[PDB]
Amino acid sequence: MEMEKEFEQIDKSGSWAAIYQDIRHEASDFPCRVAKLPKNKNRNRYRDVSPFDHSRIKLHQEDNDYINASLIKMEEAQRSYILTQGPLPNTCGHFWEMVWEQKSRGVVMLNRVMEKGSLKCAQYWPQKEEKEMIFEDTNLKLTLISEDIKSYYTVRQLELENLTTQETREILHFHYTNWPDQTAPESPASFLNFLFKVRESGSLSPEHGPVVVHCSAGIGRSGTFCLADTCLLLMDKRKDPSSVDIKKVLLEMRKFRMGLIQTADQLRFSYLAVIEGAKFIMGDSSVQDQWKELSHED
Ligand SMILES: [Mg+2]
Repeated sequence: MEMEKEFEQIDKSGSWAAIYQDIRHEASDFPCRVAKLPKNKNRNRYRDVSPFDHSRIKLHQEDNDYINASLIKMEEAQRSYILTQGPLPNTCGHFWEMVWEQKSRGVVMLNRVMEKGSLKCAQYWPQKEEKEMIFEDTNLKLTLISEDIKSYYTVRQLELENLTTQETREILHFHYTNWPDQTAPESPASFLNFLFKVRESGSLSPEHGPVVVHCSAGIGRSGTFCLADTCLLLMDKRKDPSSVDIKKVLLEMRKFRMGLIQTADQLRFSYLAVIEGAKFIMGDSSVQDQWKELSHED
């Protein structure tokens, strides 16, 4: 409600760049001494994007415990996410180890492997059923079980086997294929249709570990997805949208991972997605079918 009024005022004032910037000036600053250790240089995709020491995910095999990943633990919303960079050729083992050790059930991928003529993420999951991936270092096996390709996202069913214990888990892979970096999605509708497929799958249930979310750096598009979901869940818990302050939620998220939400436009989009998603949250069940038609999944 008041979230809507604020939105109209920022737009009628053009002050999104200012609003976004003072968010950056206010954002938490914590050390990342582990990420900056020389032995970990080749484990970071971007020199300037590192996990805080206090919230980083530790790998459990006791050689080197480092992976570029953060646990976003939203206390009030009672949802946790793991935000991580797109795996590098040499960290795909670590990535699936993290998935196993943290008991995650879903992976949300918000980037493509090639973006703007460069490799922004490694090909970390198998593309054909008959060629499984085995990660020798971490003792994990990854089979592609099935794949549902929609117009602007793809959902995949993967089998992850701990080759040590021979225990196997189903991992759901949710892959937004439509979303270039630094831009907002085309409409909130396709974005929300995707967020709500993730929600409906149970991958966000507290019975499982934290969902793993990544783009290339794991802050821009990944932060957009996480902020929208948490704001929606918050106003759902109170059934009082009036009381959700998106900026204060973003700044709480930024206590756990630097740089979440990378442009002013992504901030403005987050407002749009939450305002629109709240129509559903507050009892208009049929707006979800209405998002599905404007998404044009073919
Ligand atoms: Mg891009």
